[PDB]
Amino acid sequence: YPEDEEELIRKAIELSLKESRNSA
Amino acid sequence: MQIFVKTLTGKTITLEVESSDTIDNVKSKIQDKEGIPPDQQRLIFAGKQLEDGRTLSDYNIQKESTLHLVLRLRGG
Repeated sequence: YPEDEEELIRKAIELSLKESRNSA
Repeated sequence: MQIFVKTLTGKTITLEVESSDTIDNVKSKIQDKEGIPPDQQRLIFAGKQLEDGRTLSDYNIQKESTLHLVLRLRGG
């Protein structure tokens, strides 16, 4: 997909969510 | 208050910012230190991109939290 920027943004989104699992 | 900025490449950096101070202020400091335009750089946290016009208090960001860096791709 010609949207490396968008995928990158969500990629980081998921990574962060994993860490903040305990609502923090 | 202090928070670590993590670059997509892989680099965390200490960054002190008042809770009351909005994101715009944070970007300003980041620009002076790292040397990157606020609009270009985009922070992500809690599955939500930080807006350049909202106080940290509302976000309720944890102390010394890591923020994901994301540079907007050039239109060209």
